[PDB]
Amino acid sequence: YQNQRFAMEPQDQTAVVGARVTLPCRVINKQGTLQWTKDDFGLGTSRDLSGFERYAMVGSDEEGDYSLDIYPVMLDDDARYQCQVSPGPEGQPAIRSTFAGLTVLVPPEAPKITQGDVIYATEDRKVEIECVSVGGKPAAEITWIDGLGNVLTDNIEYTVIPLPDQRRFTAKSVLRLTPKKEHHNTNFSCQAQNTADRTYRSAKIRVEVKY
Amino acid sequence: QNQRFAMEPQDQTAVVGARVTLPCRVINKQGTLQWTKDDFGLGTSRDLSGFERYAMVGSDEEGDYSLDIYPVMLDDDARYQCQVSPGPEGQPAIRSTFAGLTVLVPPEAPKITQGDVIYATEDRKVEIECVSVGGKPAAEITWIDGLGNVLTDNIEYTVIPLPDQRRFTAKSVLRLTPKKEHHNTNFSCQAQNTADRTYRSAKIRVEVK
Ligand code: NA
Ligand code: NA
Repeated sequence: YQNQRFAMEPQDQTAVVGARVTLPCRVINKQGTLQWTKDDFGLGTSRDLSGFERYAMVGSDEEGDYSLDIYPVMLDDDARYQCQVSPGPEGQPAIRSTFAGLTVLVPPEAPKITQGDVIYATEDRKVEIECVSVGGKPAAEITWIDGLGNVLTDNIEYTVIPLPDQRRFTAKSVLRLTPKKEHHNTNFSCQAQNTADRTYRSAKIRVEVKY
Repeated sequence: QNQRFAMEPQDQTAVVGARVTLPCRVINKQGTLQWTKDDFGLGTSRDLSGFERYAMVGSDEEGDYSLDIYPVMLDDDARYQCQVSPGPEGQPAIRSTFAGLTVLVPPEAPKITQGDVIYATEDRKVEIECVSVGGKPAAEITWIDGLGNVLTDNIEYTVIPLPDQRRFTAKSVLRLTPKKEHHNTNFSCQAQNTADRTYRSAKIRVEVK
């Protein structure tokens, strides 16, 4: 009845690198010691959380509020969190909150076309144009457009390559082009965007054609 | 220079009421040390308030923060890890290997369900049941005749989990065909689990008609 219990428990959240994120935890009739774990690692029991320079427990003691405040968010924060309270002095039972997953989003590097600024093609001599978006979490989507902003979906092969950290991804989109004679000095552009991006980013290449 | 372990805790087995100590020693300790029990943080002060039977023993000088438990209870059966947080200069955290503590529980005294005596009739098939309640693990049960011979035939040994899904009740049934010779003879069961210091016995006398 009077045993310590949660008024609020953390829920899954998603946040971009550099952002602030606060995982809620509030206790009614708090009796034991409160602590957050991160992937089952105890973060510590004092509000300043020494050892973790970007973490602190904020809120007032009177309200039982020990929310885990993270700023700035970094990729290393992508993990499972839990709010815990140890048993009370009279044996009031320990309590453990719902686990809360923090998903951290990472904007990719600027998209780049491997072939550079200009490609010198020959009519009917098939050629590859590769757009690359390095290190996004999640992988960036890539759209191709022609000289007039018409989206292409033909002759395009999109692939994803995980980075060694197994969290970030490099996205690649290959446009296989059969250079028509009219294609001379036309442009092709790729547009890359992941869910961390505020809008898409673009790269462009000019195509020259002989014959 | 990284903080690292000099000693990590290993799996141990202990009987309820015993003292058990899980080693953890740190070299170049920079961060704060803490134990977890089934991923619950036990606290970062040596007296571990909130856990009346736990404390971290050893000297700071030796980097020793072994988890001391006394008296051991069934609730201690769990997986433990020794953790040290990042240091002031960014020395990375360390986590020990996990150590499982297996707690053993002696069963209650064995009992024969038919009790003190069986008044039987010749060739009228009868069953004698020995029961050992509440052992972790389940007690093994051996049947012996009046001469002290282990009976290995006509025996059904079963194990039933208890409500807490940790302790077990062991039962062993001996199928007997009453014979004139079996008059006023004795049957004993001997029950023992790994927690027991020795076996415990119950005895039944059988009369034939
Ligand atoms: Na901190
Ligand atoms: Na304690």
